[PDB]
Amino acid sequence: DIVLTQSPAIMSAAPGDKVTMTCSASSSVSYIHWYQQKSGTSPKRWIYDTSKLTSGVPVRFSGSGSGTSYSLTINTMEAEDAATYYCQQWSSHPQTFGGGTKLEILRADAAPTVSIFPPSSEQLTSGGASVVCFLNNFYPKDINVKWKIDGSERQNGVLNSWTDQDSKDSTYSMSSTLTLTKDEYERHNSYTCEATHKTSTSPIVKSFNRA
Amino acid sequence: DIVLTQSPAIMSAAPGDKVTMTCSASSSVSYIHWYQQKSGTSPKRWIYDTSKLTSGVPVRFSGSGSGTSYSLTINTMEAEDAATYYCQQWSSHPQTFGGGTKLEILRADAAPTVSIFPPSSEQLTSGGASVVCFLNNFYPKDINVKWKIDGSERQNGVLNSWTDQDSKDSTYSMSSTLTLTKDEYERHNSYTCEATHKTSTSPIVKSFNRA
Amino acid sequence: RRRQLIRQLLERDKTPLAILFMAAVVGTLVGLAAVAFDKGVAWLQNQRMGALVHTADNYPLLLTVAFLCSAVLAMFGYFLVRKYAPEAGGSGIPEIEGALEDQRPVRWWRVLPVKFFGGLGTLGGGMVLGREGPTVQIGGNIGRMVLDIFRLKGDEARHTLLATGAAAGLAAAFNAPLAGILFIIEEMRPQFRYTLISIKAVFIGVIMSTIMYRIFNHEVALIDVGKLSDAPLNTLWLYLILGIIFGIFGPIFNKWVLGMQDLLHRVHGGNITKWVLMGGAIGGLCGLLGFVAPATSGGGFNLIPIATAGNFSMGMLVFIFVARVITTLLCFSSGAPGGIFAPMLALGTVLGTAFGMVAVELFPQYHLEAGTFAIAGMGALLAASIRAPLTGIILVLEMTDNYQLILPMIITGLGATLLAQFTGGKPLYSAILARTLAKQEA
Amino acid sequence: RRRQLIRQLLERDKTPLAILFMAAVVGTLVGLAAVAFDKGVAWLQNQRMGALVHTADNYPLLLTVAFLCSAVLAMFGYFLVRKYAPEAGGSGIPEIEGALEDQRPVRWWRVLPVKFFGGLGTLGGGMVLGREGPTVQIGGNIGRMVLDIFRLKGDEARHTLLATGAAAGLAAAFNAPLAGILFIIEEMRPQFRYTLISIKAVFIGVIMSTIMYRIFNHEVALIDVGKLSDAPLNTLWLYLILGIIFGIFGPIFNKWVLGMQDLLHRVHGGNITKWVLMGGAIGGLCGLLGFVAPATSGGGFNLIPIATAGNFSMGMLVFIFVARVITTLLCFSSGAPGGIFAPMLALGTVLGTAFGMVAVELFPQYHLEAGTFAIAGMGALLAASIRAPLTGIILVLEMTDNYQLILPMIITGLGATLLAQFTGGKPLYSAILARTLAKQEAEQ
Amino acid sequence: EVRLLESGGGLVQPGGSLKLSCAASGFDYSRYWMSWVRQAPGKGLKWIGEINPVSSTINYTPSLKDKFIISRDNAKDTLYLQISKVRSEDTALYYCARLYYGYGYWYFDVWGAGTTVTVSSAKTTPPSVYPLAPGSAAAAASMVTLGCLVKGYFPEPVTVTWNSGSLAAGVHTFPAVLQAALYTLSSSVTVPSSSWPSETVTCNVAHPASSTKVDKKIVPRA
Amino acid sequence: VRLLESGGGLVQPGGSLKLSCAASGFDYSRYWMSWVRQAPGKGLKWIGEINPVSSTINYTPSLKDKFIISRDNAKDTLYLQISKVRSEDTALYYCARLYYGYGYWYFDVWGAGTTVTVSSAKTTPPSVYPLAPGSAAAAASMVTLGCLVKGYFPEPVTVTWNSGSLAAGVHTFPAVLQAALYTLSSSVTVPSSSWPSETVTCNVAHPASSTKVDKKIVPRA
Ligand SMILES: CCCCCCCCCCO[C@@H]1O[C@H](CO)[C@@H](O[C@H]2O[C@H](CO)[C@@H](O)[C@H](O)[C@H]2O)[C@H](O)[C@H]1O
Ligand SMILES: CCCCCCCCCCO[C@@H]1O[C@H](CO)[C@@H](O[C@H]2O[C@H](CO)[C@@H](O)[C@H](O)[C@H]2O)[C@H](O)[C@H]1O
Ligand SMILES: CCCCCCCCCCO[C@@H]1O[C@H](CO)[C@@H](O[C@H]2O[C@H](CO)[C@@H](O)[C@H](O)[C@H]2O)[C@H](O)[C@H]1O
Ligand SMILES: CCCCCCCCCCO[C@@H]1O[C@H](CO)[C@@H](O[C@H]2O[C@H](CO)[C@@H](O)[C@H](O)[C@H]2O)[C@H](O)[C@H]1O
Ligand SMILES: CCCCCCCCCCO[C@@H]1O[C@H](CO)[C@@H](O[C@H]2O[C@H](CO)[C@@H](O)[C@H](O)[C@H]2O)[C@H](O)[C@H]1O
Ligand SMILES: CCCCCCCCCCO[C@@H]1O[C@H](CO)[C@@H](O[C@H]2O[C@H](CO)[C@@H](O)[C@H](O)[C@H]2O)[C@H](O)[C@H]1O
Ligand SMILES: OC[C@H]1O[C@H](O[C@H]2[C@H](O)[C@@H](O)[C@@H](O)O[C@@H]2CO)[C@H](O)[C@@H](O)[C@@H]1O
Ligand SMILES: OC[C@H]1O[C@H](O[C@H]2[C@H](O)[C@@H](O)[C@@H](O)O[C@@H]2CO)[C@H](O)[C@@H](O)[C@@H]1O
Ligand SMILES: OC[C@H]1O[C@H](O[C@H]2[C@H](O)[C@@H](O)[C@@H](O)O[C@@H]2CO)[C@H](O)[C@@H](O)[C@@H]1O
Ligand SMILES: [Cl-]
Ligand SMILES: [Cl-]
Ligand SMILES: [Cl-]
Ligand SMILES: [Cl-]
Ligand SMILES: [Cl-]
Repeated sequence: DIVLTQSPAIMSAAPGDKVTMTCSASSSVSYIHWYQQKSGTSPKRWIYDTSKLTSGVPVRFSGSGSGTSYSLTINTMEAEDAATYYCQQWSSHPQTFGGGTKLEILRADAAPTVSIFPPSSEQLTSGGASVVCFLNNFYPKDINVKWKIDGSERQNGVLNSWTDQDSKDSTYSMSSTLTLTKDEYERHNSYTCEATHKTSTSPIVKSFNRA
Repeated sequence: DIVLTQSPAIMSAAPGDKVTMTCSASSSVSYIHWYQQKSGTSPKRWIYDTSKLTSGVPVRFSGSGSGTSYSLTINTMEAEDAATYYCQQWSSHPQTFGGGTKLEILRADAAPTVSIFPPSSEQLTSGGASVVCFLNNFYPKDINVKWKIDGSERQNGVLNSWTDQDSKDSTYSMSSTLTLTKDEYERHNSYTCEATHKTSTSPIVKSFNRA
Repeated sequence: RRRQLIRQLLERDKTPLAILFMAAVVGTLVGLAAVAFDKGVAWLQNQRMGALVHTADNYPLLLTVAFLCSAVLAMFGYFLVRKYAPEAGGSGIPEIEGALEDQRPVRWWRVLPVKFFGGLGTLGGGMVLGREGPTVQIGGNIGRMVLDIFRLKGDEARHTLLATGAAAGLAAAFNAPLAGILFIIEEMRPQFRYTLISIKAVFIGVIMSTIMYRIFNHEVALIDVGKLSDAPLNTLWLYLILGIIFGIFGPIFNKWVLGMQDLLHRVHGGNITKWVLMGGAIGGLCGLLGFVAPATSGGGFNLIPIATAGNFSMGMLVFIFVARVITTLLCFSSGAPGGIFAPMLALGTVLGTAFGMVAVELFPQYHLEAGTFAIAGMGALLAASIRAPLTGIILVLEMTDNYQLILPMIITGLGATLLAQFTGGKPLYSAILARTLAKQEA
Repeated sequence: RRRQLIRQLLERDKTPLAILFMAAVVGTLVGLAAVAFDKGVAWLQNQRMGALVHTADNYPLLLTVAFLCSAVLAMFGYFLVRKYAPEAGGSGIPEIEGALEDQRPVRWWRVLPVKFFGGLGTLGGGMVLGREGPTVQIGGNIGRMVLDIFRLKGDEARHTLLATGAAAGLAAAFNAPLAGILFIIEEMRPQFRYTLISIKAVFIGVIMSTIMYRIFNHEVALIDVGKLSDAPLNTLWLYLILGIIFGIFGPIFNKWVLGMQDLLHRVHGGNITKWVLMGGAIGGLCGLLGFVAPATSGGGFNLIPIATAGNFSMGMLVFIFVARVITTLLCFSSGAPGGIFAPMLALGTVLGTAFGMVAVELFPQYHLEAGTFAIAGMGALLAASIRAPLTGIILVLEMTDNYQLILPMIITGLGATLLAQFTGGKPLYSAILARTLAKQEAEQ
Repeated sequence: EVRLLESGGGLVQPGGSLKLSCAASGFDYSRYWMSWVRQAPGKGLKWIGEINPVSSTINYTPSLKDKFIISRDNAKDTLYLQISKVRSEDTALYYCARLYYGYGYWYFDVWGAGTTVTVSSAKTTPPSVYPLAPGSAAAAASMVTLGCLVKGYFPEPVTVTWNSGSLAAGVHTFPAVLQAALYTLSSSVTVPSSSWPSETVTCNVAHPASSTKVDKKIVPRA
Repeated sequence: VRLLESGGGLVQPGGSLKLSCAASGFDYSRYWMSWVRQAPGKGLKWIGEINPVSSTINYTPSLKDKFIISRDNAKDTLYLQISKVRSEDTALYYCARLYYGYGYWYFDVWGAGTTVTVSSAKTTPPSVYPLAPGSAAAAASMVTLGCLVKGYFPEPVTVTWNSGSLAAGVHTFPAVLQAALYTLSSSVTVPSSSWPSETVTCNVAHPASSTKVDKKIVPRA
């Protein structure tokens, strides 16, 4: 089967940059197609027949290539172009897909907004206690989160998860979740999570007291 | 609108014999259709555009007519030809059907088998007494039933019901129900049902005595 | 010149009312005749079917009543031709073309009855022959008949009435009015000089003829193939290839028909008794094949929708093609009254489909349906052999109603007519007229 | 002449390979030119739209930039014609017909650029004119151009190449290959004597032309009307009536176009400055009407599917018809380069539909759809006015793909051509050639 | 097959409204005009009206402003009839038909079985089922006729079978008679004297409108 | 014009299952339809295609009846059965209408996909816990509420807020597996005026268990 290899697996760029990504075929193909797949979305036919645009694809996009070398070009990328792009061939059967180019956006700084939540009444009734910390809409992505219980430092039972980059404002968000039994939670009083990000030398820290 | 009048509104005819019904319009009409209806059954398009047979309609069937008069015909009537036949027009608007023509088999006269039944113990307990009389499997359909209580004619509280012409044997049937309170029923002793058919001057009395 | 042209431009399209009205009556009559001819053929094919019923137990007696029933009907038709109207043999399109050249007589007092009743016999016995032969000749003759009855004079009237009768005749045979008119404009008109044939009059006669057909035929189509898929641009080259195959086969098939006219003549030497007996054996072969392998016999319209829907195996298609090439030649070349036009439709379809089945397996990336090639081949033998491609294309369109295949149909058709030319083949109808006119000056 | 015939029969259909191949290159070029012409017209109609955006606030400034934008484009086209190629005015089908008679020159070094760029101006400004005029003349000229480049000799080649170029021209304008060939065979060929025009060669050029069109146009149809209902036999007489109406209107409409050519000439006397300014005002009227009532202006293809689907009130249809009869005459009779063929399609549809709406209300027993009459009327003005009914019918079929209406389409068409004959009308294209040939002599 | 299945018909009170439905299967239901016709008890066919495939045209019989409302859901492949201000006059068997034409004078191409509408203020009432046995000193003959009385129910219909449908020969069921807002009927079964009372004869009765299923063993009296 | 696929969820290895795709908004007949799948965080892989009459049926190089694609044009529904299911069958499966322009076919329109999980675990519905600010309403211009969605299997759950009335200001976090269960949280940011002044509730759906939970977020008093 034809093997399609797409250029950077992953590439960063700033709105206003001309952006180019590459599809290579193990043997000659023609009239290849391109799909756009934004986070949480189905692939969406974007470019077809090498260079034709599907209706409602903005003109900043263009396709080209032939033989074993095809590209997709954004003549000045826009932040909303954050997605993974797939190329595709059916000049030979069966048809096949590139591995994808993930396009990431580079923008100015944004500092986390931190929120802390005590285990809910409902949850305590079940015999568990999850302390939950939201860190929303920051940039860049790298961020550290630090759990202090009663002043000490907890490293067991903490679960973090980042969203992908936002399609409109290119920020990231993250949650950190401390999991303790209804008992362990009670044999303490002060819970505080600390967020460390490049937009500040001093950590943003939020807390509450069980009392 | 256009009024369509079918002719032998009802009619009987022996198998392997020549049947002819008629259809007539208050004004001039073109290309009349004809539907056949058995009871319990959806009307079937039988003949259309005045003379053309629908797929399946045996060839003994045929239509004809012009302007203000039209007709259906069965050269050699069969048994399964027993049905009601409706004519229809749409040359004018809006379209109007005919009142219909009932086509029943003709056969040898037969006598009713008469049968009488006392009120069940189940009904009496509830205070009502129905006396039922079956006049079963007779031809032709015209018949008379007379009730006697202790040898005296009774008219009130009597309802009769005729079946439609039977399928297998082409006979009729007819039930007669005398309804009284348990009280009136108990005052008396002898209950007679007298069927006066055509196949005799001497009615077929059936009866019982409570004692 | 400029003087003369300017006077002519200002007088363009003024067909005499007499010709227009008579064009109308010509077409009405031809329609009715074509209807009647059609009803008759079917009625006899039935009788033949009901007969095999009374004798469906004795497989030998079965095969015997099939052969004889069709042998008798066949002979009757051959005889009626040889005896009273020898130019009502075979198609009759070559004859009507002759008449439009003013090189052949339109013996309507003789052909109408001979061709009509003659054809009932060959067609009704289930021979591989088409109704269009009969209907075109019958229709031409009808055109002469009303020219004579009403003693209309002039070249225009003779050519016009003759042309409309033939067009109304093709139209009524396929329920294809457009093909009816195109056939005259492209194929049957005098090919090498101007004529006074009025187009408006031919149109009128075709309308009337087609209306007559619809009055006795509506709600049912000759060929129903449904809606097939479309044809992608990158698929077109495949239709060109198919046309090229039809283009080399075209002329080769022409040779066989002509040569087989020769070969079969030697058999009876020209003798109306050996001849009729020969037609009785061919006619019996066909009524027999009609029971033991219907696809090898008959008009062939029945197997078209089946072929197009890919419901035959490749093995069957090859069988059918070869068989039907055989039974097609035997019947038409034998001189029996009836067309070769329709049978060439069946040959085209069958061939198309086989090519399609191969295309389907070589290029799964094309997402092909065998049927689209069937539809493109349908009119391709016509285009390669008789060389009337625009008529073939518009006829198939009219019968199959798949307009989205117009490009691949035209490409297969053009490729066919181009390769037939380049391999030294000739328009069949013209080669038949030619040879008929060459015996008339030797 | 028997032995002569026998010779000719045996030699039938042997077009010289040189002519066949050159027919192929003629069609390819015509297709590309038609595509390019089409893309250009659309691109200018856009620009004009985007302009009314920058000024959609000041309703007066709005109406003004619509008029001027189209006035300028119009004048540019009129000028290009009057100055370098006067026979590239109006349709050009009458001219190519002339050339096939050998009575008019094919000045391809002049017409190609004039008609092409000229038409972009008139069409792109939104005037009521068709692409087929341009594409047929452009295509004919292209046929001569490759005859000359490759110096092919003989009557056959000159007539063939010229004919295929015109057919490929009609085909590429409507995406209608069959109509392209039929138009030559029925309408454009020399009408009164034999010709050596090769049919097989014309076919080849039309194929190539149509393929060129499909390469830049597929997935979208000029006119999509869907599948309409069938037509019952007892309904046919209604189509005959409609034909008869088209038949009496046909010639009357012809008079107006011819007479309006006369009337409009008096205005500028023949003077390239008054003339260009006249076309600038007609062109501005159209670009303006284009904003304040689109249905009264432009090619009219847009309103066909709408009319066919019964989505216009009777009031609107009458309005549109009258309006468009007006703007149709003003534009074509004025001498601007461009067809009257397509605009006659719009007039036919609109008329058909109005008849259909009446038929629907008089005969509920017929279960009619207004659209079937719209489809039958579409090619009827063509049949009554230019008298090419087989071309009209097959063209409409190709564009609307409603084959089940073939009978009522043919009946309306025949009735139209019959009543135009009997009321003393003439084939329009032939009446325009005639009058052009009558001036190219009355000057002696 | 081509199948038309109309439903939605039951008992409704005078001045009520109701929505009938017709389910089309086995043909392209787009492309056809559809129609409603109705047959009032022991009477003729009457045309209600028709709907074209695009609902652009809808015609009704010469009757009343918003009385009937025909509409269709081509996607659901179903036709609809709303009736309003329902009178007893609207009590009828209602038929769904697919329309077509030959020469062009339209006919009623294929019909469904129908649904019954009963317009009445009488209330739903289950039947009392009673055995009809031959009298004590009955004339034991070759054939013996038995029965059952199905009394005081509303509305129609009920169904009666004998021995669960095995006894099929010699059965008839009389048409129901209506009195004082209630229906009565009875069923006759004739068997050979060797069958009864040696084996069991039973009338099974159903009246789904009241959710009533009931069996009645017929047994000799005294 | 939509493609809705279902039948996703849990199957035990070696077992089989049947995905349906319900097309609508176009003439489902006379369209070649297709199936493609995407393993978690991986790329697209073609499964098969079936023509509008099921005359032709094509497949990626699988084994026996590994895949069985099928269509009921009468219901405008597309089908896919997988047998002898192994971990490689764990993926998101998309239905797709096929089409072309010049002839080289493309995947015209895609459905949302349905998710197949090959595991031996149990299907467990989620517990949903409301997350409101602790007794410390330190009001800013805006407030941030969330919900905690815990202990479900298999993926996925979908979270909305006021049924997607609140669209802006919402993030849902990728789930995380532990003890063969999934947990995630959703965050919403609304003005301090809009809450508690007005109702905010999170609506959780977990198709696999056919379960929806809609929990209202209430302040802590
Ligand atoms: C009577 C005349 C009417 C018939 C017209 C139909 C012509 C058929 C062409 C269909 O395919 C075209 O032909 C090219 C072959 O010439 C093919 O290869 C073309 O593209 C291929 C790669 O897709 C490469 O082989 C080449 O660059 C190039 O030849 C390619 O499928 C396409 O362009
Ligand atoms: C009348 C004017 C035009 C005349 C010629 C018509 C067009 C030219 C012939 C067909 O065109 C191409 O020829 C190529 C050979 O050069 C083929 O190569 C290839 O292209 C195929 C594309 O499917 C591959 O599968 C195969 O390797 C191979 O057939 C290709 O199929 C085909 O498109
Ligand atoms: C935008 C640039 C133009 C388009 C491209 C032109 C390409 C080269 C051709 C230029 O024009 C040439 O010269 C003459 C016209 O100037 C023509 O002869 C003509 O010259 C005379 C012009 O007066 C006529 O009277 C003669 O009959 C006739 O042979 C000649 O054949 C034509 O090729
Ligand atoms: C390579 C790039 C393009 C360069 C073009 C080169 C080919 C031009 C050929 C032009 O040929 C001349 O001009 C006329 C055709 O233009 C023809 O007769 C011309 O002169 C006649 C004078 O009687 C008149 O018929 C007409 O002007 C005309 O036919 C004829 O062939 C010759 O006089
Ligand atoms: C260029 C060719 C023109 C195409 C002609 C198309 C066919 C002619 C019109 C349609 O045919 C009509 O059909 C009517 C039904 O719809 C006939 O009604 C007929 O009705 C009765 C016969 O049933 C007769 O008494 C009446 O005279 C007669 O009007 C009517 O006569 C006839 O005109
Ligand atoms: C070559 C063939 C001749 C040319 C074609 C002639 C076409 C017209 C001939 C007869 O058909 C016409 O139309 C109706 C019959 O179809 C007749 O009555 C009509 O009158 C009513 C008009 O309101 C309609 O509702 C009815 O369809 C109908 O009876 C009408 O009088 C008649 O003239
Ligand atoms: O044969 C009877 C048949 O034809 C007759 O016409 C003549 C014709 O006029 C001549 O050309 C002659 O050569 O052949 C025919 C037979 O003599 C009758 O006049 C005609 O009425 C009849 O149908
Ligand atoms: O019915 C026969 C028919 O024949 C006549 O026509 C002549 C025709 O005029 C000539 O060309 C002659 O050579 O042959 C034809 C034979 O039909 C009459 O015109 C006509 O009255 C007569 O009925
Ligand atoms: O007076 C002119 C002349 O025109 C008609 O002839 C047509 C003919 O029908 C066709 O062959 C067409 O291509 O050329 C001519 C166009 O005028 C009339 O048929 C004829 O009577 C009339 O005299
Ligand atoms: Cl012959
Ligand atoms: Cl033939
Ligand atoms: Cl002009
Ligand atoms: Cl000629
Ligand atoms: Cl024009």
